[PDB]
Amino acid sequence: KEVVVSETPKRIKGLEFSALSAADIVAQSEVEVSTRDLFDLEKDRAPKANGALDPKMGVSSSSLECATCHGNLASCHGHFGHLKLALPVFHIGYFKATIQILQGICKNCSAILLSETDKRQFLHELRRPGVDNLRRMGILKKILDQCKKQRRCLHCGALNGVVKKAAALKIIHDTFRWVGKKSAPEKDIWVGEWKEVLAHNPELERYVKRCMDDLNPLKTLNLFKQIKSADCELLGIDATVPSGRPETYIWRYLPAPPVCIRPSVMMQDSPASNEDDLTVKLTEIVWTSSLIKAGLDKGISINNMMEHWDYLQLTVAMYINSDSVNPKPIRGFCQRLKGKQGRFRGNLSGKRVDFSGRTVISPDPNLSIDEVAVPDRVAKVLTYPEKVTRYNRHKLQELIVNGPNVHPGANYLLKRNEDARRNLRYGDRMKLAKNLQIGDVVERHLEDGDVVLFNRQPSLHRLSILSHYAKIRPWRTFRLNECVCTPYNADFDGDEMNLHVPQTEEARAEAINLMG
Amino acid sequence: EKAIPKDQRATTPYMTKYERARILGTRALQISMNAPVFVDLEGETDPLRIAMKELAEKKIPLVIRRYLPDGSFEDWSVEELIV
Amino acid sequence: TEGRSRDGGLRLGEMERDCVIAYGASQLLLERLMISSDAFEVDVCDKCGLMGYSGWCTTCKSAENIIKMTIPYAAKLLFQELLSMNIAPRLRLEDIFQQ
Amino acid sequence: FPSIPLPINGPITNKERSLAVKYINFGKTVKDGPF
Amino acid sequence: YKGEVLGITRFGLSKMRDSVLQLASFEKTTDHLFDAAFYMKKDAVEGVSECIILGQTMSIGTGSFKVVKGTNISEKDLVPKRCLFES
Amino acid sequence: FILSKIADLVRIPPDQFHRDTISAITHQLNNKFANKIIPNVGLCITIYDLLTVEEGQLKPGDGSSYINVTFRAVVFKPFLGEIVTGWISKCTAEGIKVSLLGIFDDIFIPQNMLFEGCYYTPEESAWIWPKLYFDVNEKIRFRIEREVFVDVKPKSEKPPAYALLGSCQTDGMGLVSWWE
Amino acid sequence: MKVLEERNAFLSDYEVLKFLTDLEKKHLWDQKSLAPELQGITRNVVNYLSINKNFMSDESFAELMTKLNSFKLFKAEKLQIVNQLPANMVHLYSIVEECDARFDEKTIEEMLEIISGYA
Amino acid sequence: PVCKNCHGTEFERDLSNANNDLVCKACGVVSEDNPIVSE
Amino acid sequence: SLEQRTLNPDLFLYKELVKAHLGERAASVIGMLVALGRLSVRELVEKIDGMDVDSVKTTLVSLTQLRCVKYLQETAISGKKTTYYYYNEEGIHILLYSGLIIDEIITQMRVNDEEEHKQLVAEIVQNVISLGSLTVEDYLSSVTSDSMKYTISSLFVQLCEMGYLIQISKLHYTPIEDLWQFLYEKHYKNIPRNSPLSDLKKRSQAKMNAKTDFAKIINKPNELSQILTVDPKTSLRIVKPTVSLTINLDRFMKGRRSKQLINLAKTRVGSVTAQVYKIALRLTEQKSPKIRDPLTQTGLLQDLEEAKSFQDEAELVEEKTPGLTFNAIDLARHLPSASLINSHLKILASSNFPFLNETKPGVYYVPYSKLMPVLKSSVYEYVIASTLGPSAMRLSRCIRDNKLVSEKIINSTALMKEKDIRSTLASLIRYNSVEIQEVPRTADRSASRAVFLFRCKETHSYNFMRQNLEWNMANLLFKKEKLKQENSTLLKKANRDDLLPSELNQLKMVNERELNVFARLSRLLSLWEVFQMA
Ligand SMILES: [Zn+2]
Repeated sequence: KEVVVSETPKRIKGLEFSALSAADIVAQSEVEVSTRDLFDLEKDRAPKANGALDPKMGVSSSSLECATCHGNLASCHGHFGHLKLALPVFHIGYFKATIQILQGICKNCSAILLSETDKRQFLHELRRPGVDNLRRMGILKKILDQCKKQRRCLHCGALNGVVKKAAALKIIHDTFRWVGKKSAPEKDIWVGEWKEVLAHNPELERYVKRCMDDLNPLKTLNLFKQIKSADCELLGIDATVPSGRPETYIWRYLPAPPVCIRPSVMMQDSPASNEDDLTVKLTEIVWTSSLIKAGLDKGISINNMMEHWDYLQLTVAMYINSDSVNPKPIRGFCQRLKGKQGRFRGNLSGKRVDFSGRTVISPDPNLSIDEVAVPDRVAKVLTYPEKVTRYNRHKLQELIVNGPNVHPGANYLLKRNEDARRNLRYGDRMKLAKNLQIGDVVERHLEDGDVVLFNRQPSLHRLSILSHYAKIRPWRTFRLNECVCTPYNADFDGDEMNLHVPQTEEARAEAINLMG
Repeated sequence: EKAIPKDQRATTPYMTKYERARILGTRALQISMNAPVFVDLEGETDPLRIAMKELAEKKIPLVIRRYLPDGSFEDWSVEELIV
Repeated sequence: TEGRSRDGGLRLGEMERDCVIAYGASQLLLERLMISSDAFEVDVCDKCGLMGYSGWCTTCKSAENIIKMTIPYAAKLLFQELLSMNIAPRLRLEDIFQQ
Repeated sequence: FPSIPLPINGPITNKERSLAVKYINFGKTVKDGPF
Repeated sequence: YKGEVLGITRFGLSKMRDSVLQLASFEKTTDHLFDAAFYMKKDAVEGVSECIILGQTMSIGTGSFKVVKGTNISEKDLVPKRCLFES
Repeated sequence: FILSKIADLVRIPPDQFHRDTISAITHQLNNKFANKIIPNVGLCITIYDLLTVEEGQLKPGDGSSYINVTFRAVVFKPFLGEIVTGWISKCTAEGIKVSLLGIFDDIFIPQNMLFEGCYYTPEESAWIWPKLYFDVNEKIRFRIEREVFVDVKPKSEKPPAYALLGSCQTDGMGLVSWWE
Repeated sequence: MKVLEERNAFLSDYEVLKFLTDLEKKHLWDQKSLAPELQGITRNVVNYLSINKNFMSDESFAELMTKLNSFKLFKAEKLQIVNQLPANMVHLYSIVEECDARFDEKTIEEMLEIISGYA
Repeated sequence: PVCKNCHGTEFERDLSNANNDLVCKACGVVSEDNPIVSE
Repeated sequence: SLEQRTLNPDLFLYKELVKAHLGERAASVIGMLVALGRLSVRELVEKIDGMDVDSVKTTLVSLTQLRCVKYLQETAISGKKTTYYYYNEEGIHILLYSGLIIDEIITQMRVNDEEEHKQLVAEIVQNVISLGSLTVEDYLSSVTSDSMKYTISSLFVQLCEMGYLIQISKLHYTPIEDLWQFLYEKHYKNIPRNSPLSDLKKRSQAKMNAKTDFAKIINKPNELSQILTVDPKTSLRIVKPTVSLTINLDRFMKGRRSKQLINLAKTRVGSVTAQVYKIALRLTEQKSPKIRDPLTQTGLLQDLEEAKSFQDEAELVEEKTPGLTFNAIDLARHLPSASLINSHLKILASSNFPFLNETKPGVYYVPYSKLMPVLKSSVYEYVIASTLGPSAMRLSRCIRDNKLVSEKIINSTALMKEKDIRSTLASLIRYNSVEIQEVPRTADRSASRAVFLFRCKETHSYNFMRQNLEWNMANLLFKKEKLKQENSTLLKKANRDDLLPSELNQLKMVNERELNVFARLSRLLSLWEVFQMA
């Protein structure tokens, strides 16, 4: 029940981007992957204990059941998992964008290297309503160069130099800028740190002359965590979202994607599956992070876990983007979104279509321009949907008794009470031919008079793809009238064309009135 | 920002090429959804063919809303335009 | 699936996609690229806009502000693959009607 | 699930018991005052 | 039309029109991704290569206007049926 | 018996083009709103009239015509003290299942406002009386004090939609044949 | 679906049966065909509200309490006493409050005369 | 394994026109469409 | 509880305080300024959602009265009067400390005993700032008009002239930097054609004269020559009745400073001298160097020569202060014995902390600038040994004197086994007490062919410990108000009476559990206020 529902059709007004927080990661995640082993040695066919292709994270087979949402393979939309790290690492994508908001900050008191009224001038160039992405990234370049010309901070007065990479994949803060004023209140303590370690281990006059303060990914977030929200707008981010903190731009938790995007390809070369590149990279991520969690609990060498945490730094910087290998090179996320027809060109820009064909052509003068000839052995395969009306009820009754063996017939049928479809080969046809409730749809074969797209595969210009009428002829190739061969520049020497058919009642009218 | 009556009616009075590719697109599927026709059909199938026939006598019960780029309406019935 | 021995299904490439809009037709363009090819129906939540499974949001478990639409599946998995690293494609919604 | 507590966790003494009464009537004065 | 001559390069498209979906389809893909969420950007979808990805109606061509049904009725029979409110 | 000016957006399939404008949108709003509850308003029954109608639009995909329209319907909201002589067909041992026969029977109203000698007896009676007894299929008089409109859906009987608060506090309450 | 006003007006119980009778009229011969969900629910509402009257012209019901407007502002209860136990003043005591000490005139028997005029 | 209308226990796959749909024998209703192979 | 544990700075504290004891409507706006810095009214309403323009002006005047913001005006050449609004930090510390001033009136005003204004003198602190501002006529026209209020009005000049009752002005309702800009070009009202040469001296003559003006205008609050009016009739003295005055933190934070500084005595000596040294400090906080020291907030602090001068004057004022340099003579009669003075303060000279060491022979003073930085070192290392093993306390002391320590010399200096130190040491990289510094033996800073050094880093070790507790304030305050969300029906029923016999059971457990909240809040707050000597 006795309850009403009222929903409207809705549109997307435009995307907006964000980096989700370190609390948003466990929000949509529902399983946790603490263990390492993919296959349990119980030796069931899908042996997955905790940290693997989990049957309530998702499903990577047509024989299993997604325990979370429901369904075998088509009903699962995928569900996220999450990891937990012992100590943070960098984000390799934000690795460039984490030093730009680091040059502007103080290295001792965590403040922006500007005066009071000067930064009050800069955001006035933000608060006017006319700001595009050109000038906003333009003036962020200009305010960053102002902060690099300011040696000593305003709160505690500690001098700062420059910070840059150390070329592994870590950054170094080139601190002390002496010209002729070596009388710094820090150098004497720096000499005091120098002097005490000259007696013990004397082999240090050479290597301590260069060694300098690093910023490991454990110090950096605890350098970011105490900065104020009153000046995050001076460095690109805005507040008022929970994810507006700069703390969330390095990895502390990482999510696990669903298994639908990384499916277990069963190549059938063995009774075992060739497991893909993502899972066999994610497996040692939790393995290395487990021995650092357990090793520091037990007590291991800090000279040992330093490279392990650097091994964990480099490994997550390859799971995402495998360009940083510096050596068969493993695939990744960024390793497929770019490139020729990896993504965005063969999956989003140019997809693959249904209801097509690709045969050779042969000329025919004796039919008119706007009519192409279609052979019948492809014409009783490529179908076109057709809603029943009181106008066309008489013809479709005679059409449905033909069946899918003679040319002017149908292949499939869908009653409006029926849910999926019904096939015409199996079951009695004449007993089904009598009812045909007028509100349903059937799929006749292609016939003379319908609307067909047709083009050459190397396309020169917009006049290489046109529409035509069809005509059914009993041979085994595509016959067109000869005078239209000059747009297609065909040569009848073994070149093959492809035809398309629209499958609405609206776009069928679209193709004639513009592309006829 | 609202509908402009016949006083400031300042666009072409002509059914452009992109119009009759859309009305005939959106008339014909109503015929496939059991709408009543207005013109004297023959023994006749293919609801696109009956759609372009009905356009000859301008018996389409529709009206086109042309938007100006400033967010303004403009109305045109399908019989008001010529071709 | 690409390949005649793997039953075919031809690639309407990027160069043909430029030649459609030069006609200015905008209705078979969606029909040949998501209707007959890649139609997939996704429930998305209105506030904190991103998708959830059969009837949920799983980041504010309310099951209330959910709108049914249909998107390309090749765009849906992008909203998982780009969501795998720390970039959140927040969607924002309007209705079509009442201009 | 979080271990390692702060070491200030004990029964209230009368030295601060009356001091804590001065808080509960403080916020009741403000909320039942003007605002 | 924006004050200067500029090419059709990666540097050339970075100043024509900054819409991260249209720039994702060019040569450099992911370098326009990370800085987009870093700056908390907000772009409306009306580009041709954008509605293709989102699977929505293109705003140009035969998708400029919208189709309106005539409701062929006036207020001569739109009166209420109100009577005997309270007496 | 009160009016509620609301707005709504509605479609009609194109096979109702032969039926006129007003009667077609009336039918499509009937089976959308008949015997339906509204969140935090009440239960609308039948569309009273049509206040104003707006020009119809069309989705490019569907092909039907879409119309937003404003109207008020009939919805019964008696009073916060209104006498109602309903009937009953059910009795339970913690309150009384006073439920209106014919229209809606989702009403359980307790007894918390009477004398102190009220309990349950398993002998066809409500309790023992210190006085003609009452049974089903007769006019039993009761009034209304509050209601609770909750519409939660915790996906994972007591329909929580339309629940009312009742009383039998004064004399003559329990049967209308005790008076007149 | 937007709510503009909740309590826009007040309609008498006469039009609850009067407009329904027109809706019973254009409903293909209801109640007599022994030899939609609106077909089912309107059965149960046409034989519920008029029963207390049963077991008429609108001009009588429009002029019941027009002469009995002996109030100051508290007059919203004029609509509700139209079928609430006719010809009884011991039931009107529990309907309206503070009238045991305000109405001690012939009005409390004139309320008995208006309520007994139609029953 | 069980059809929705006739509850058929045997399923036949049509390879004639390479639709590769799976149909019950008795009444002819399709059980699955658009097969999902493992490449 | 992970949604609060991660993505919340001390903004989680400040939004909670206005949610704690105030209306809900101002919680969004006071977060909006500090999340943005500065915004005026004409851009305030667009950022927020749910409040109109004059609805803000209805709401903004509420927290303006309780001194929660500090306003400012700026005009443009072409533009009108624009009211840029800033944020107040110390005005909400009154709301934070609000119970501890009540037990500061009692413990500092000790002349009285068995007085019948005990309930009244606690009410005036609840009156002077909870109503916002306060003037003399506000309490004189109460339900008692005369009613022996001459014993009450003349009692207030005892409570005013002891301090922390400074009349407010534009100085308190504005922050400290935006007034420095107006007086800076007030000392730059000099035409450039008087003596133009050696142009680097031109801001020098601007800054040395504005420095004397800033020292003058900070005394304008403390200028007690005009906060008092001599009465020729019926009264000895009274403050001026047309004075609108509030209470501040300056005597309280210095009062809590010595209240904290007395706690090291009971550790470093027994109970005898801990009673002695209480008297030695109570005469000094009436005029001491300021604990926040507002002269170093924002200015020319970035260059070293001026950064030297911010303490080249402060110690000379501290050493030559007449207001605290006591003769070590008159304190013996304050105990309720001249040999016992120079004997019980002989161990004050010999103790390992720099208090009561440098002075003229015979006369003493309490050194300040070199004292509280070791108090910050005293309690912080003691909290390191609190929540984990005292083996970390051995490690914590080991680094400051063995500078830039390695793991080879750590076994010559400290003496434990190599199974329990690395478990303890790694428990202190996580908590930011030590700083790693790697030195390579090969090219490109290779990890394996490298060794490592440590460092104390006395800055980031204390910044972490400050905000680790600042979140721990409102984490308990968030559990306060969710206890008010529960049981919300009967609490308004218990507030409409001014009685079910089983309902009263569920009213006591919710009252004693919230009683432990304010008890433990005072504990961690004393641990937090040690780090405010910055
Ligand atoms: Zn959402």
